[PDB]
Order: sequence, then C-alpha cells, then structure tokens
Amino acid sequence: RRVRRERNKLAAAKCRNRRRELTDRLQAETDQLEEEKAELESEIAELQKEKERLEFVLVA
Amino acid sequence: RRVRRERNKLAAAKCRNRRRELTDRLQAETDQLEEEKAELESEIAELQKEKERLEFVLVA
Amino acid sequence: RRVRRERNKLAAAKCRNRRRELTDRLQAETDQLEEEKAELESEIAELQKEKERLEFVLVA
Amino acid sequence: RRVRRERNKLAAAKCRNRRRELTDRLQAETDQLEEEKAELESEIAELQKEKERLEFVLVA
Ligand SMILES: [Cl-]
Ligand SMILES: [Cl-]
Ligand SMILES: [Cl-]
Ligand SMILES: [Cl-]
Ligand SMILES: [Cl-]
Ligand SMILES: [Cl-]
Ligand SMILES: [Cl-]
Ligand SMILES: [Cl-]
Ligand SMILES: [Cl-]
Ligand SMILES: [Cl-]
Ligand SMILES: [Cl-]
Ligand SMILES: [Cl-]
Repeated sequence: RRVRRERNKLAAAKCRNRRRELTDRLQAETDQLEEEKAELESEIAELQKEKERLEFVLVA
Repeated sequence: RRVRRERNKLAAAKCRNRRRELTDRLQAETDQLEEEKAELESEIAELQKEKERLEFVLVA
Repeated sequence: RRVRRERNKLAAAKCRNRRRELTDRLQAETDQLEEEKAELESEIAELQKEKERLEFVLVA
Repeated sequence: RRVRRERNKLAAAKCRNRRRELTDRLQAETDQLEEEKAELESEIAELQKEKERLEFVLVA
C-alpha cells in the first residue's frame, strides 16, 4: 500500500520536473526567436533604405 | 481503491501528454533556429565577399 | 605659328585622355553600384521570407 | 587667325566642362560606395554577433 503511493509520487515528480525543464527551454528558444524577429525587421528596413539611396544615386 | 488508481492514471496521462506537446514544440523551434543558423552563415559569407569586391573597386 | 598649333594639340590630347580615364572609372563604379543593387534586392527578399517563416513558427 | 583661336578656346572649354562633370559624378558615386562599405561592415559584425548568440542558445 505505502510503497505503491510512494512510487507513484516519484513518477509524478519525474514527469513534473521534466515538464518544467521543457517549459524553461521552450521559453528560452522562444525569446531567442523574438530577438531574431526584431533584428530581421530592422535589417529589412535598413537595406530597403540603402537601396532607395543607391537608386537615387544611380538615377541622378 | 479503484477510483484512486484511475485518478492517478489520468494524472499521469495528463502530464505525459503535456510533456509530449512541449517536446514537439521545442523540436519545431529548434529546427527553425537551425535554419536561422545556416541562413546567417550564408549571408555573412556573401556580405564579406561583396565587401572584398567593393574594396577592390575602391582601391583600383 | 607651328609651335602654337602643336602645343594646342597636346593640350587637347591631355584633356581628351583625362576625360576618357574618368569615363572608364565612372563606368566601373557604376557597374559595381548595379551589382550592389541586385544583391540588396535579393537580400531584402530573402530576409522578408525568413521573417514570414519565423512568424509562422512564432504563431503556431 | 582670330576665328581659329576662338574655336580652339571653345573646344578647350568643352572638354574642360565635360571633364569637371565626370569628376563630380565620380566623386558622388565614390562617396556612395564608401557609405556601402561602412554599412556592409556594420551588418557583417551584427550578423556574426547574432550567430554567436544563436549558437549559445543552441548549445545550452
Ligand atoms: Cl502537478
Ligand atoms: Cl527532456
Ligand atoms: Cl508548475
Ligand atoms: Cl511514462
Ligand atoms: Cl503547456
Ligand atoms: Cl514517449
Ligand atoms: Cl575630341
Ligand atoms: Cl583625373
Ligand atoms: Cl572618344
Ligand atoms: Cl585647363
Ligand atoms: Cl559625359
Ligand atoms: Cl579645374
């Protein structure tokens, strides 16, 4: 009786901890992806500007 | 007796499924990050080349 | 009489050659700028795509 | 006599002005190329950094 309860408690703690670990890692990679989003946006804007200027120079 | 076992089985199935879901999502975001790695590498190489040529033109 | 004509011919040849040189250099730098145009265009398209995918991954 | 001198003066003024024009345009395109140099340098540095961080996230 007691041993069954104990074993089950340890199984629950195992899955719980593995789940918290995956949660944390997923938060980390999600943050990194957000950073990549911002950076990509900035770079796109900057290259589009540089292209505009480049074309003003090519036209004139 | 029986109801306790059943309830515990449902708890285990819950944590199990949530864990599999986090596993899958984490695999997805990891793959995306790998893609970003490759792409960043390529872009770095290409810009360094374009710079080299740009500097040959500026020197000559 | 003769020396004046000769001197003037050499002046004309000087300005002519300097002008041809500037013409050639300007063609070179213009070609390089065109290359930069194409490259910038490609890079803009590629980064916009990578952003689209990144956002599909962030949304799902 | 006089007309020959005048005509030659106009030829010299023509080549002179065309030469000054090519000089100015070449300065413009050279400045633009310098801007492109700086920008390319910055972008290379930034992408290399973003790659470093991306790889720290992938390693941990
Ligand atoms: Cl729990
Ligand atoms: Cl795990
Ligand atoms: Cl929790
Ligand atoms: Cl299990
Ligand atoms: Cl979840
Ligand atoms: Cl499994
Ligand atoms: Cl001529
Ligand atoms: Cl010159
Ligand atoms: Cl000619
Ligand atoms: Cl002169
Ligand atoms: Cl011209
Ligand atoms: Cl002058």
